[PDB]
Amino acid sequence: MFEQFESKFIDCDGIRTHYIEMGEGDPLVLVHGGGAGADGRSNFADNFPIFARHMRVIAYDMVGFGQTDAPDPAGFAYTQAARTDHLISFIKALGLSKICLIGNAMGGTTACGAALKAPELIDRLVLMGAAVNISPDDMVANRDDLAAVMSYDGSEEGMRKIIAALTHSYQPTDDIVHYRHEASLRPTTTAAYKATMGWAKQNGLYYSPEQLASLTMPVLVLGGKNDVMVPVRKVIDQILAIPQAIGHVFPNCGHWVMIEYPEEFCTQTLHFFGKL
Amino acid sequence: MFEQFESKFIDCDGIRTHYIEMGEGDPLVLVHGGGAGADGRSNFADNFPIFARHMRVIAYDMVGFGQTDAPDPAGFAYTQAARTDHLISFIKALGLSKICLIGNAMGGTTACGAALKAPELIDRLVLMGAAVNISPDDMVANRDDLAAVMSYDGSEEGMRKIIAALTHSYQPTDDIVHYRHEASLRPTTTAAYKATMGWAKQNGLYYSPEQLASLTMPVLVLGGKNDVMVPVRKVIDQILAIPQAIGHVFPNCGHWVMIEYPEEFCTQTLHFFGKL
Ligand SMILES: O=C(O)C(=O)/C=C/[C@@H](F)C(=O)c1ccccc1F
Ligand SMILES: O=C(O)C(=O)/C=C/[C@@H](F)C(=O)c1ccccc1F
Ligand code: NA
Ligand code: NA
Repeated sequence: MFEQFESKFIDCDGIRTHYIEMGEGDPLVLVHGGGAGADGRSNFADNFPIFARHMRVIAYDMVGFGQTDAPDPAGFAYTQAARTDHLISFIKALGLSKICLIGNAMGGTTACGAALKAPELIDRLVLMGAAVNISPDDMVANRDDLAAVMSYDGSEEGMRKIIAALTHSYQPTDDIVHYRHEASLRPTTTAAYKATMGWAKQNGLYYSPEQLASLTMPVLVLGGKNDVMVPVRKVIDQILAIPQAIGHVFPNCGHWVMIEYPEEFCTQTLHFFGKL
Repeated sequence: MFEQFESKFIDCDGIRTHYIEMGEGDPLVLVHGGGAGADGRSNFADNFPIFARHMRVIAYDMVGFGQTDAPDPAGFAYTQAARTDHLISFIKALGLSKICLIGNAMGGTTACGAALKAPELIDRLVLMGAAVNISPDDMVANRDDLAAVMSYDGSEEGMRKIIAALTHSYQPTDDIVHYRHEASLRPTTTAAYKATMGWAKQNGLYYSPEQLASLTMPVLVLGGKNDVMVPVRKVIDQILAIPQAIGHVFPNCGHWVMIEYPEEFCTQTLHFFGKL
């Protein structure tokens, strides 16, 4: 699946990193979520052609996901810092500067991490249902709704349950479910995933109010009102914690704004990027 | 001032009502705020030409304001119900149906009132810094920041203070200040204004969470993050209280989104109206 895009690979400080790209013009990097079996292609396949009409759009796979290396967790710590450094390494490896950057959930954590740590690489930032203020205590309190993703049972029904959790009223195709299930079944990513999620569960996915206020570039914060992974009040706290942030909230919409309301997602981000 | 627009007048159940209009196509009615000297022309003069390119745009003056009748408060109660009924009467008098409707502050109260009471007239509703959940207690607690408007001293500096309160970083022209000061000085509107504001102060500008959830048509809720009259957390409560509502929050922006970020205000509303 997704063979309409040419898989490319590049070395990021020894992590061999998969990505796709389309279009031309200024760079836009998209960072996928951390649910089981997720990657750039599957997260952003519908948005890619819209974005490609205006920008050079790039989706990569995070360390531990997709077709990027998933180093053995016997010797590799799957921490948020590892993701953030991977993203930074990716951006430099492609020779990119002043990028537009969108991150979904754990991808939002990672996009926000890079914006904080390597601001000189990023002109504009979009956080979409970004896990940037989910503390360990929040992981405990929201445990029931987070279970589908964070303690994924490895099965096919489990993958349908993940997708029904991430969305308000979306029926995925049998093909998307199969694609993600198959991806999730591979031993190396099953292992990297348990490490990723075990860390997240005890350290949360979190920056402090002061860190969030320290962002130096324009920010757009997006959220589905019905999101159960990063609830709307957490997205609202992000809008208020980041002084320069624009906030947009989508009704009748779960975590996956970009799949549930693809056209609306691209219009708002493209508008914010100065392209419409 | 504002003579680029032809003043028109129409009778609304015995209240002679001033309005302007421009463009053609589907109707869009704009409802101004309730600050001293405000009216349709002065509130929406910059937005009018943008909107006119796509719709038939109409701004009227609320009972007690502008060049609409300001019936003697010895015999007229300046209640929110009176405003809401005036708006409904206006919409029917022009022979309009399925309108788009935008209300600012007390105009938001009035737009929301009409949407609740005469939903069959209104297809889409925009609340911009709308006073739709400001209780009497809220009037007391936010009294210091509300003083410029609600206990306006009648002077010219007072009018500059009103405008500096409504905005984050806006210098109005001497002409706009003069226009509003002059308007505010007339005895009949000075009197209607004190009645309007005295009522508001003790009854608030308020619908209940259940009333807000009862809206039957699409809603877009807008707010400036720095608004001091209807603070952003009150606008956020509106987004959450109204299930179908889209929320948009503007950074570096006071109460007057439509004057501070005119192009951005029209793009978001026009997009929501299905015109872009
Ligand atoms: O799997 C996806 O495509 C996706 O976007 C899921 C997001 C998500 F579940 C993830 O990033 C996450 C992990 C732990 C806690 C909260 C999350 F929101
Ligand atoms: O005067 C204006 O142009 C305007 O938009 C002001 C809004 C406003 F002050 C008003 O509607 C109001 C009255 C009482 C309490 C809060 C308000 F927000
Ligand atoms: Na669901
Ligand atoms: Na100000």
